[PDB]
Amino acid sequence: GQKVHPNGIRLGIVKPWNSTWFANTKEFADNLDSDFKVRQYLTKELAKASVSRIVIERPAKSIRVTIHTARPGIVIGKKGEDVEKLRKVVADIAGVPAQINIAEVRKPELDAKLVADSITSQLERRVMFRRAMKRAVQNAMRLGAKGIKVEVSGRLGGAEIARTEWYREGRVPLHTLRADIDYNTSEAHTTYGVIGVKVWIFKGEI
Amino acid sequence: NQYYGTGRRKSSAARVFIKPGNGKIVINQRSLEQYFGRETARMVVRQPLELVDMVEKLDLYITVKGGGISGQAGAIRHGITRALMEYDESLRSELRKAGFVTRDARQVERKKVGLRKARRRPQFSKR
Amino acid sequence: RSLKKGPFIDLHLLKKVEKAVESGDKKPLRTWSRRSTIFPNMIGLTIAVHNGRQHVPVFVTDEMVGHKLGEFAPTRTYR
Amino acid sequence: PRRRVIGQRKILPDPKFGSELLAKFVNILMVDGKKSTAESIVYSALETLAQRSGKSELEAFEVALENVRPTVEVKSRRVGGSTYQVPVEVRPVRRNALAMRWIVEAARKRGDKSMALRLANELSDAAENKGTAVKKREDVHRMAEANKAFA
Amino acid sequence: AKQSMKAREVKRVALADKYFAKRAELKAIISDVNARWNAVLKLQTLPRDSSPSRQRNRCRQTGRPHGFLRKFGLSRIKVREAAMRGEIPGLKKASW
Amino acid sequence: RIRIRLKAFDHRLIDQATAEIVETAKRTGAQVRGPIPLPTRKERFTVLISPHVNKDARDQYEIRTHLRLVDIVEPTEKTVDALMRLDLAAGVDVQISL
RNA sequence: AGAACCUUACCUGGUCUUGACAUCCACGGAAGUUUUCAGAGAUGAGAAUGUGCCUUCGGGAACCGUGAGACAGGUGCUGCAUGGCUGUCGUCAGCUCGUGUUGUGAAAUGUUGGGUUAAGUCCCGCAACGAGCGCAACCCUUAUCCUUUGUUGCCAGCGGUCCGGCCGGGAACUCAAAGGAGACUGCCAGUGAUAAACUGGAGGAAGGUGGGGAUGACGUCAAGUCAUCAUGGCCCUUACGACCAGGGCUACACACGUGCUACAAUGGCGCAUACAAAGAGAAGCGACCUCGCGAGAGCAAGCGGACCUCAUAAAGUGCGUCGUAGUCCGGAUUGGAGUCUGCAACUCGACUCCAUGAAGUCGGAAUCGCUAGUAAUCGUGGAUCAGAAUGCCACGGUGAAUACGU
Ligand SMILES: [Mg+2]
Ligand SMILES: [Mg+2]
Ligand SMILES: [Mg+2]
Ligand SMILES: [Mg+2]
Ligand SMILES: [Mg+2]
Ligand SMILES: [Mg+2]
Ligand SMILES: [Mg+2]
Ligand SMILES: [Mg+2]
Ligand SMILES: [Mg+2]
Repeated sequence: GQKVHPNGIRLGIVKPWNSTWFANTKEFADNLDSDFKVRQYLTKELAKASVSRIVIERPAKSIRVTIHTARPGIVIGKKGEDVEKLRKVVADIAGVPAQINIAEVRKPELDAKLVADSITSQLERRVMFRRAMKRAVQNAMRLGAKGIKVEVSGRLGGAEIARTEWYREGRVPLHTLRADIDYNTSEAHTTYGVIGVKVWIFKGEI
Repeated sequence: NQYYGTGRRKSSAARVFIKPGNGKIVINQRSLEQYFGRETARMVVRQPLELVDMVEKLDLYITVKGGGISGQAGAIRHGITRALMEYDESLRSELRKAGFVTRDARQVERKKVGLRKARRRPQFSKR
Repeated sequence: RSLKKGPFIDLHLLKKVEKAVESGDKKPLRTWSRRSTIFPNMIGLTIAVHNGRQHVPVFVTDEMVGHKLGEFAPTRTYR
Repeated sequence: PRRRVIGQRKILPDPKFGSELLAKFVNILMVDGKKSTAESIVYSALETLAQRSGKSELEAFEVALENVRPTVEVKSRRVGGSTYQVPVEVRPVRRNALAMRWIVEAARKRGDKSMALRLANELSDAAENKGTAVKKREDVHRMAEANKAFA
Repeated sequence: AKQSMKAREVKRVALADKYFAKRAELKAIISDVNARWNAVLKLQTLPRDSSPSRQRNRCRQTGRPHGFLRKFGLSRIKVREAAMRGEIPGLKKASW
Repeated sequence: RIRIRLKAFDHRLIDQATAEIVETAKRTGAQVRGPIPLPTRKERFTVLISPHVNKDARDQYEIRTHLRLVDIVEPTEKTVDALMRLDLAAGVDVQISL
């Protein structure tokens, strides 16, 4: 299948940023390397922490890294026990004096990456995909989310052939530019096959 | 007081002035015939001044930049019609029929991917 | 034509040419470098040029100074 | 052109003489979208026409063009497996359009020096008819009358 | 993308400062129409992998040697995957 | 003298950053001519949309670089205070040169 | 989005086997910066200096060397196991689900009709009533005006003038880009079931989705990509791995596609002369100046960029020459002699100089695209990149013909 990627198309219209930083073309290639390099360690450390997303930025020979999360307790911990260890290694990789922020995302079902990580983590547990997809659906209109849909791709119940079998409930306007569409792609690490997890979440009109 | 009118034609910005004096044409500190306008688009500058009682009516100073030959020529055509604000909204009503007040919305088309230039799809082998 | 001022050659092969003059010529030397050019001092000395299989015995002659070593070993075998 | 009927857009007239007929004529002669070099040939041909024949300026080419107007043309049917030619009355807008085309196409086949001269020689032999355009105008007419059956 | 070729690349890039850059001042000003001696041209027995325009300039994430833009420092496939996930600032669908 | 040239990528970010610098300067001081719009450089790239084959299908990209110029004509010792370090930088680059 | 080494996988040789790269154990050595001999190089074998931030003495973190097993490694196999992404039918207007009803049931109805539209667009009707995907709208750019702003941009009214916006100064305007207005069949006329809509006119810079782009439904072809990456299984594992030199990827009795340059007087050649936009630039673009016929070389300001640089845009136009020929048409091919990039131009380059001047004189059947700033033609720039575009992407100049019809 062929579609426009919901997150990228909505950058100009109704998303804030995945990167607010400015840089000149001389150091842009080396700066963009360090932004993906820090996330490789950070996503590994915040795998069990259930990270939604993080915003990289570098205000004039510095670095912030605004970290959102579903679970603020495991990220912060007691005082700055787990905060100082994260901030230390970011300064070493980036090669600059690093700060750190905190942010609690209320209603984790509303985020795409949190629901995508929730569904794909159950695939290693070896539960039925029909129920795993439906558990995301069952709490849709209860708290926020005016529309939502989920799609799985290949290896459905350990089958020999690759099926899709997507599911939808509510209004998911995919090509309406003004509409707020939250989306993120995820993949499974299961030893019986690779299952892709796509989830489209619609919050509101404006 | 001076009398102003802009006009343009295919990315060719012009600036027309009109005063009551002599009929000499000054364009970029140069004469009308010495602005090389011999072939097609020779009198498109004086196209909006065709159907008027003229004899030797007006001074004019015009300066145009951007585009080529006909782009700069057609900018002066539309530029003078806006500069008729000395005569105001009376004489424009007859000029509506000619369609020189109409700014032409036709612009050069962008180049497209998988096409040679904007429309031309490159040929392919048989069926 | 090429190489601008000065005839560019390899260092290791220049020592083999000086070996052939000082210590004297014995047999055709097996050289992998095709980059060097023939000189007057290389006249009357047996050399051998590699070309994807084995070194071909190329005999050096007075008028070969104008061309490179690589020209005299055809790489692609035909017929 | 199935649903959408056209607006028939009007080109601008000839800036020297004021003939809208010659504005279409210069466009047929034009190759590679060069209107400047096109009219230079056309004006050079028209000056030699009126000088040689000794007639007026505007009506020299008009009477020459009037002689090369086609009376009728045919249209290919392809309905029931057999190709039928049906004669139809050409419109005044299409009449001079095809006439101006066959003057340039007839002049293109000549072996003379300049495009101004060879086209002027075609205009010279339009009034009294020995040329290639006057041979080109009568082609469908020989097929016509026989094809009057289909109407 | 064959991690040995990236290991060969990391070697290739790491020799640019040592053998050349500093000591590549030889042949630039020295080998010129001055005052000849050919002993400066006999300094080219160096390892050669240090060469200033030797590297293919592979993509930093995967190691594809195709579609490498100097601006982003990534291959064409990784440009679309990155750009649609944001990350490059002020980047969106180009239409004019 | 007080020639300050900015850079920002977003279609509307610098418009609010170049607003706050104006009313801070002109209130206590005087003059302050205002923000010059300046021509936007647009670096247009094009890359292949498919990982294999497909010459006809591609994706186009652009990065608009919007510049601004402050131009304060009045160098007073009061207006230089409360200018530096109340910018609250949102990734907008600032430079102090002729 | 670019095979001269490298890239590069593949081949003939020369080599290494816990390996080039990563974790861990034991043991020694700071790492590293110096040089010489041998070899094509990978590399072994020496002579130097150095021996640095923690250490109740078993040691550390960086890195190097040796040895032992878990392993590392695979651009190898399978896109008839897959993820991700993509072509095409198609920017075609369709494709479905809740409840309800119909038939015993597959299914139907909704979404059968009557008008209308680019469109399942909208109206009326209906055993269906609603909802959702798609379409449209929202968006970027372009056509116009107003407000905000006046440097590096611009020069009217003023003067000072080396006749250069160049220098006060003036801020109008062009240009530039933040925020707004405006175009909604709404104002009017006619037709139409009085509704939708259609035709025409007025106003307006732009009238019936304004032009163009982004935007590609549910699914199909077990379509393409295990070779970008990720990844199931399978297989090699002192080798299908790894390092290095050279070679090949550029071959040649052939066939086809996609482009460029032509067969010329709407043109060639020479002199003179006028008008662009979009860009890119610090390991960079390179004035001005001098040298060379030239490609370029040396010297060498300025600008991280509305300033400075590439950049003297060409068609076109003003005179003259050529007057239908295989020619001052065309440039292939070959020889001699050069420059540039780089360790390196022989296989296997770009570009220049002199000379040579194949075929071809409008191309068989057949076949391809395009409906307006379009076809076509003439130039410029960028990405790739040390250095190789006639490809590709981006931009502008000149600028049509013909649409009766299905
Ligand atoms: Mg790997
Ligand atoms: Mg390379
Ligand atoms: Mg290779
Ligand atoms: Mg295949
Ligand atoms: Mg049905
Ligand atoms: Mg509908
Ligand atoms: Mg759309
Ligand atoms: Mg398939
Ligand atoms: Mg010739």
